[PDB]
Amino acid sequence: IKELIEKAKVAQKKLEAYSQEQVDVLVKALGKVVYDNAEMFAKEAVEETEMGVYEDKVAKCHLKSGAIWNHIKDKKTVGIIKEEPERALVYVAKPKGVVAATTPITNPVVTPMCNAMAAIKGRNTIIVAPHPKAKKVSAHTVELMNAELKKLGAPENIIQIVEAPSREAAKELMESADVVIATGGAGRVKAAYSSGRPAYGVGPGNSQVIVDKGYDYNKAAQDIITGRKYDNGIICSSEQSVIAPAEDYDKVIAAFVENGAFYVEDEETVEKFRSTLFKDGKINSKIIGKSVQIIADLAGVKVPEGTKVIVLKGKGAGEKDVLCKEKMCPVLVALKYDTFEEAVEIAMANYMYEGAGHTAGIHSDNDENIRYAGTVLPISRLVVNQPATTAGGSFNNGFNPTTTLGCGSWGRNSISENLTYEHLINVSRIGYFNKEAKVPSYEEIWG
Amino acid sequence: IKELIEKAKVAQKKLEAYSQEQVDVLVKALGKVVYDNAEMFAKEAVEETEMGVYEDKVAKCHLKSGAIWNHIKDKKTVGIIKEEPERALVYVAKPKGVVAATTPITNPVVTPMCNAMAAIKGRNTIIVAPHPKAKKVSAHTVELMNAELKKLGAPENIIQIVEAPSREAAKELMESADVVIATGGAGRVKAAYSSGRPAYGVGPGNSQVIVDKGYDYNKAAQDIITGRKYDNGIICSSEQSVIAPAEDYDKVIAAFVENGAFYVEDEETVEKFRSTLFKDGKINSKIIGKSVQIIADLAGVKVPEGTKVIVLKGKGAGEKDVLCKEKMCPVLVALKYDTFEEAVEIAMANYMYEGAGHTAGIHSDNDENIRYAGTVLPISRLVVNQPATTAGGSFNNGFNPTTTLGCGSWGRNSISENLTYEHLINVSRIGYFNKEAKVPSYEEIWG
Repeated sequence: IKELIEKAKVAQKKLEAYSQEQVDVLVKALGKVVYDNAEMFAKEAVEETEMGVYEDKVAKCHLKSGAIWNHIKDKKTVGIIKEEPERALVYVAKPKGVVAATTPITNPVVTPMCNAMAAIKGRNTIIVAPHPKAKKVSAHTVELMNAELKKLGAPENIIQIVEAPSREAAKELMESADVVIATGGAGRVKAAYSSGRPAYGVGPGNSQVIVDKGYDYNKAAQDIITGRKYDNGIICSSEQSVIAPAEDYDKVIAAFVENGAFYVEDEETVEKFRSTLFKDGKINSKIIGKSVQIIADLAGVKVPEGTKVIVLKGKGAGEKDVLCKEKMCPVLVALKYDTFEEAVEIAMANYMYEGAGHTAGIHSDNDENIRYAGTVLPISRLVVNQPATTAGGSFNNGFNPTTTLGCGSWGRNSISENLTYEHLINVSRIGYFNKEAKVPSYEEIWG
Repeated sequence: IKELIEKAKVAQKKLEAYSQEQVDVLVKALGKVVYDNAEMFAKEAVEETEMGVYEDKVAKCHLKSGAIWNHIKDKKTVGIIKEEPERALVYVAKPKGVVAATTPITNPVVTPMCNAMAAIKGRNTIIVAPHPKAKKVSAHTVELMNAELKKLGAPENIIQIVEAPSREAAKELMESADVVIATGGAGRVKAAYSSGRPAYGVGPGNSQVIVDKGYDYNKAAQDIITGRKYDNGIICSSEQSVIAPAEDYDKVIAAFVENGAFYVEDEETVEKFRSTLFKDGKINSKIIGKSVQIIADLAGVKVPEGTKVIVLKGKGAGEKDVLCKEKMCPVLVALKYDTFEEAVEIAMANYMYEGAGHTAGIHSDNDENIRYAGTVLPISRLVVNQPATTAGGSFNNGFNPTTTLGCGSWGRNSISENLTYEHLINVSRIGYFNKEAKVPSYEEIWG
């Protein structure tokens, strides 16, 4: 670990002499090699991690690589980046140093790519600590990235990976680095914020979805199903619930069935799924990232072939049903509401159960209802009229492309936004003297 | 501690219902009570902490309270605060929760005021843990602030203070709160970033000052002396060195003497001061925040009455002289340089010795030299043509008013900027669907 840190600081000092253009050449090639090898990385990730969908991981590598590069290709991250004469200020971008990045099992390819691109964009180095059950495919990602960096003449060891990620080695890695990124479970995030260094983490996901009255239920069903079933639902922003109005409940369910959902209303059968997804109040690890049919066979319930998601009628909001917790599988819980205010209250109770601070989804044409939900819900991202999995960035919304979605103070994170290059640089200020400025008097200040 | 945390959360939920106007009425009164009681607070702080200057602390309470309120009086921090239709984004400001603030001995009055104003501005509550040698005057500041809050009908216990700050109690306080502010020694800051919660801290100061060739050495001397002597030099941004050109060295020294400096060139006499300021490689606590005459008497060197600062010819740059470390007393170390590039290298070596990430000063008419020093020096603030103590805010510069000056990754802090209301709020995003947006093709992205 001490060797990795020193090799990283030697590389960071050489990388600090790079201009904006030389840094941008490295960052682009990092994302392009993930785009060009999307099919291989996806096949390896599905086999090693034993979760997800091959076709969705290919689209994940194609999307995440292009979306992140297209967003940061023109951003100024080296030296003087911004002038503000109205405040007599000049902004200077400076690297933070060595980045310690712990990557998850759900996104073992794009997360090392995303963190490395954002770190090197600001002239930083990075040491990747992969998830144990995904260390092979994450190392292969780092390998091919370093192969492209070598052909461009980059300083050696700007990206390194821990082949033997011992628990004490990760603790020492986060304490020795200058800034920490923790993308994974809450235990990994809490360790990042206990290392004595500035850290960036994530929180547990549990995307609550409200379908407002009068909205196109067919379009809402297509978006929710696309997000819930994506990569077998292991994305932290994936749809977890369907909070539908009681007066149009059967209409909303009919739209879900029309678009490939299997709806279950009987008390039993629903219990057959509930007892299979959750054992002792915690998610069953054997169904994490598994297909609909695997969950169906384990539950002992016949589910038609071609089904995309399973919708379960919930007993109640919050702790009245364990199905209201996060489900890393293509299963949704359905709940009824009378008023839109009660719909927000339902989503609020599920966030207090689990997932507060992350992402919500809403499908509505009432801008007053959309603004009211975003005002009171403890969330960092409200996704409107689109799949909730676009919270990490799409070419059709304004969220910054990323793989590390910070969840604010609710999720015990430093930021309540998507992780970008900007959180890995120190922005300094040159403050000139504004002799023309006037000092306000007592009346001007306290009047 | 558990009782304090729970009472703070109950108050925070009540304060969360406040509109922008109701919060602003509370924030303004918190600063006004420090302004209106400046003379009393300053007298108590000097007597209890046994450091600083009475008249300088009076001016500190007048400036800090008015400048902080004047900066945040019209800032939107509640609910929807910003529209950005070009990205189809709506920004929502939400509180972080309970703030745990540890306040220093150097600024025992303005720091509880500054942190409380920034926290309540964003509908947060705050628990103050004062420095043991300043707990009485810090508690009196909280008392009078709470007295003004009671008259305005504010919810009870939005500001609390620990009267018995145990070491384990301070640890539990930071771990239990939602966000931590640590303004003090590096030991307090390291504990803040070791609590498992998002933390905001400071780093050790050591403001290096470059006097550029051809500048008005008289004005440069007046500004540097003003900053070095303010509050007997306990401000973390106070001038620490005089990096002067060798070709005009005697001219610069004469300008300092003309404006009240006592310059010492005799190595034996410099050693009498050096052996008094530093004992075993560390600063002598008995001279921290003490006057020139107290330091002179302890050093056994006659210094004329009316002397404002002491200037000592240093043995060399960096570790070649302990006088290049942080000196919390009205004493400056003087160093020569040939080229401006060498002057920056000298300041660089002093920052690697101590103080990297904080503040620098420069007095120059050459904008290229100003921009070069800000581009390479490991600093968060470059103060140009004004006393370096204006780094924490001034009506003639663009630095945000504060008492907590973050030092970035160098000082092991989360931000390289002054602490404001904005670092204590979660900024969420409502992301609408931009159906009219175009998806770039492979050529558009990687071309």
